[PDB]
Amino acid sequence: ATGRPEWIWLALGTALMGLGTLYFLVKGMGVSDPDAKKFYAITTLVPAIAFTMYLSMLLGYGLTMVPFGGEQNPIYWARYADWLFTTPLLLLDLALLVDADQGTILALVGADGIMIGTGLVGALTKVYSYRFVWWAISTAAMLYILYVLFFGFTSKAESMRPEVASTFKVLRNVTVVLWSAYPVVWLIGSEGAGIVPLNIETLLFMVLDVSAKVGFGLILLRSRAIFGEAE
Ligand SMILES: CCCCCCCC/C=C/CCCCCCCC(=O)OC[C@H](O)CO
Ligand SMILES: CCCCCCCC/C=C\CCCCCCCC(=O)OC[C@H](O)CO
Ligand SMILES: CCCCCCCC/C=C\CCCCCCCC(=O)OC[C@H](O)CO
Ligand SMILES: CCCCCCCC/C=C\CCCCCCCC(=O)OC[C@H](O)CO
Ligand SMILES: *C/C=C(C)/C=C/C=C(C)/C=C/C1=C(C)CCCC1(C)C
Repeated sequence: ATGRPEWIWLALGTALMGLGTLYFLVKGMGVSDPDAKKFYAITTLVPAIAFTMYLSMLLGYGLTMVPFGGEQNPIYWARYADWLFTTPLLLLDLALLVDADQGTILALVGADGIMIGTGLVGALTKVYSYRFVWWAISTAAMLYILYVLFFGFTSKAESMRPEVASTFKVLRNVTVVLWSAYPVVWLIGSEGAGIVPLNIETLLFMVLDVSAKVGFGLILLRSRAIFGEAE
């Protein structure tokens, strides 16, 4: 399984996701506040899922070959199985922080499923030019999510506890910057135009994934915003 040069970044990603999961798991022991328990559960599950899918890519299970451009291209399909479940969970963390209404949560999770689903279809599409049609639709769904996080959540966070408002603003900014890089890496990497080779593309996704999941979680789980206001 070491014949693929990208294996070193899959192994590092597996290890870092695993260590993140164990740290959040141990840190969440003894927490009794029901509000904080919700945030620990959502946030510990995110790196646990990513751990299993990085492991499946490392061992070669989460990889398939897709013919396009007259070549058999290696496509790591396990990323989308990871993102299908972990990106909604991350948006739930943000939505619960600001006490978002139920209709807005459904809009966000539904647009997020369309984003990952069409990205998977584009990844597996065999007609080269059609791959970028799905990329554009997926990116439109992303822009909807980013809009809601700015012109819907930021307006309500400012009317809540100051620790909640400040923590949301930081996590919102982290999320908007990190998530926007994903469509760019896909477009210039092996799934799209093929300008960057697969080993470098895999390194880039690994840095983004660990930052968006473990880095995100470290900021959230250290704030007092996840506990209820109590004496
Ligand atoms: C938190 C502290 C850790 C900070 C870590 C942040 C670093 C992120 C790195 C990124 C991209 C690296 C890209 C390396 C590109 C090498 C490609 C290359 O030069 O190949 C030459 C080619 O053969 C002829 O052009
Ligand atoms: C080397 C280590 C590899 C990485 C570890 C293997 C991960 C796969 C195993 C297990 C699922 C464990 C539980 C995952 C669910 C955690 C949810 C949680 O902790 O919630 C706390 C909440 O407060 C309670 O009500
Ligand atoms: C709050 C919601 C919590 C949700 C928790 C769910 C976490 C599931 C994790 C992992 C395994 C993913 C396995 C995906 C199975 C794919 C198998 C498959 O279809 O392979 C086809 C063929 O055999 C080969 O190409
Ligand atoms: C819209 C309301 C919310 C506002 C939130 C602000 C965040 C905006 C950021 C990004 C979108 C992603 C852009 C990806 C498009 C890159 C395509 C490109 O320019 O590639 C050119 C060429 O192919 C290569 O040299
Ligand atoms: C845990 C990993 C995270 C937060 C992954 C985020 C992934 C995305 C925001 C993916 C976006 C994509 C597009 C908008 C278009 C091209 C295909 C995708 C799926 C990479």
